[PDB]
Amino acid sequence: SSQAWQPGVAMPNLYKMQRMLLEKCDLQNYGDSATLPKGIMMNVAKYTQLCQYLNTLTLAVPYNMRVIHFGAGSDKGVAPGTAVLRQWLPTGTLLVDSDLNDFVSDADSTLIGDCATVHTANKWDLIISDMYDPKTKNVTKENDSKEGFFTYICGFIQQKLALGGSVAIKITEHSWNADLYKLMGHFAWWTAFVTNVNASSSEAFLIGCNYLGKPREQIDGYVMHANYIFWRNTNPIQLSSYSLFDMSKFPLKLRGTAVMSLKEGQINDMILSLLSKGRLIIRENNRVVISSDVLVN
Amino acid sequence: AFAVDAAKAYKDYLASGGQPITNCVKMLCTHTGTGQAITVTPEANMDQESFGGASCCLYCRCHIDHPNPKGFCDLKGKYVQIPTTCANDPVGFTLKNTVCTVCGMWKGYGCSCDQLREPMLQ
Ligand SMILES: C[n+]1cn([C@@H]2O[C@H](COP(=O)(O)OP(=O)(O)OP(=O)(O)OC[C@H]3O[C@@H](n4cnc5c(N)ncnc54)[C@H](O)[C@@H]3O)[C@@H](O)[C@H]2O)c2nc(N)[nH]c(=O)c21
Ligand SMILES: C[n+]1cn([C@@H]2O[C@H](COP(=O)(O)OP(=O)(O)OP(=O)(O)OC[C@H]3O[C@@H](n4cnc5c(N)ncnc54)[C@H](O)[C@@H]3O)[C@@H](O)[C@H]2O)c2nc(N)[nH]c(=O)c21
Ligand SMILES: C[S@@+](CC[C@H](N)C(=O)[O-])C[C@H]1O[C@@H](n2cnc3c(N)ncnc32)[C@H](O)[C@@H]1O
Ligand SMILES: [Zn+2]
Ligand SMILES: [Zn+2]
Repeated sequence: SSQAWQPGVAMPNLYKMQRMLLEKCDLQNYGDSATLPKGIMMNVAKYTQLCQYLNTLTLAVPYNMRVIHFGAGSDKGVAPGTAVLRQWLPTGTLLVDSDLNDFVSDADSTLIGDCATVHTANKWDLIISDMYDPKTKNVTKENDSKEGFFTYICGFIQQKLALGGSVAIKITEHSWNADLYKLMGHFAWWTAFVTNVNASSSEAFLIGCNYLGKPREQIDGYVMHANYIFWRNTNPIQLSSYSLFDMSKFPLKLRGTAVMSLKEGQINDMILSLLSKGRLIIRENNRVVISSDVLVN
Repeated sequence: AFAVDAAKAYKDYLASGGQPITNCVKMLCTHTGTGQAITVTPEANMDQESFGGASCCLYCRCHIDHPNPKGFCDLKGKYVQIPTTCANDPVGFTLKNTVCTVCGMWKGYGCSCDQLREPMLQ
């Protein structure tokens, strides 16, 4: 309708407050593909609209910003998404990407292997996940909460995400996790974003904005995922890419957000307020050290 | 002394009439940038198409070693501007052509240093 000139559509607040039951996701335009600019890849358009939307959020963008991107590889052996993030993120930003399969990337460092083997001693300013297990296509029983890599992410968000940090985890109808929705309640705000170039898919990026380390509201994963399918089933989105034709103000501005190491008890209501506006990032400022476990046998 | 010179093996593969290395990540930009061959952010112009360095690198793409003692890559993490008329083979283009050190434009596709931009000081 009028949400065609926007990069995508976010799950309305009145849909999150509902308490629906899970149901088969029946999209009206499922299968319909969108018209892309000549020679542009689908994931370049997708990551562009995702970044175009993130620009509207209260993200914290400090100097020497740290960003990790899981599921950055593709069956083409390249990282279209990393290429977009590299473009969008301020020059001098530390970008690390990882995938289960080998691939070529424009990232400062790439790790190949199950995200389970990925280890780090540093907290991150932004986490982007596009991981999807192909075995999810085999629908043989009820649509129950998936574990696999979601288990890892839910732990990595709690132990490696810096207060004030944000996330963007890709989910679908069957690729989802209850504890992931519960964590969105640990941020200052959240939503289910749907790019217009892929508005025909059940796919959506759960977006946590300004991590607080403590729950602000009590979200129920199974219920909240039922609210999402319901929104997607009752609100058909028209395929659009009009936001891709204007890249004049695409780059993320270097807001120079502050970085402080404030232990665990000096987090008063004056600081939570600063975390909820992207004016502060609470984490160490040591050197980035990452590693992947090698299973010898 | 044996060295697997890939460049020469790819030029011959193209001379034999073979489909070039595809899946080169093309970026979305305004097309109003400097025009320089290699940049830290898409700098294409009305006559260029920007791409992700690593996706246009023969060595990165073929999982082989880069010609350099340390084995350092100059495209990875950068953006390579390719003339719209050569965008069909971005990898081969970065091999058959060389960038200029004075203006940074592709020699033959933007550089005009051999025509006096300034009077060599005096
Ligand atoms: C996008 N967002 C929404 N909220 C929360 O949600 C409330 C309403 O925000 P909304 O996004 O639901 O509102 P609406 O749909 O009307 O607006 P839109 O999606 O366009 O959101 C972006 C625009 O909203 C404007 N805005 C600011 N305050 C409000 C408000 N109280 N109500 C509506 N819009 C607001 C901003 O100036 C901005 O231009 C905010 O008052 C805030 O608590 C956020 N909080 C943080 N910390 N960071 C965010 O990025 C964020
Ligand atoms: C939402 N939905 C799901 N199904 C059925 O349920 C299965 C599982 O559903 P899903 O959870 O995969 O969700 P959806 O179908 O919306 O996902 P989609 O194929 O659009 O892919 C989503 C994203 O996941 C990733 N992905 C998809 N397939 C793969 C893959 N094989 N390998 C890697 N990544 C993949 C890509 O980033 C892709 O854009 C579908 O394959 C389909 O038979 C539907 N059938 C109808 N008739 N109408 C629907 O609306 C519908
Ligand atoms: C949709 S593809 C990502 C595409 C990529 N973002 C792009 O720009 O083209 C999803 C990726 O998730 C990866 N993946 C799935 N399970 C994983 C796991 N447990 N650990 C790491 N990567 C995983 C797959 O290898 C696959 O490359
Ligand atoms: Zn290379
Ligand atoms: Zn020159």
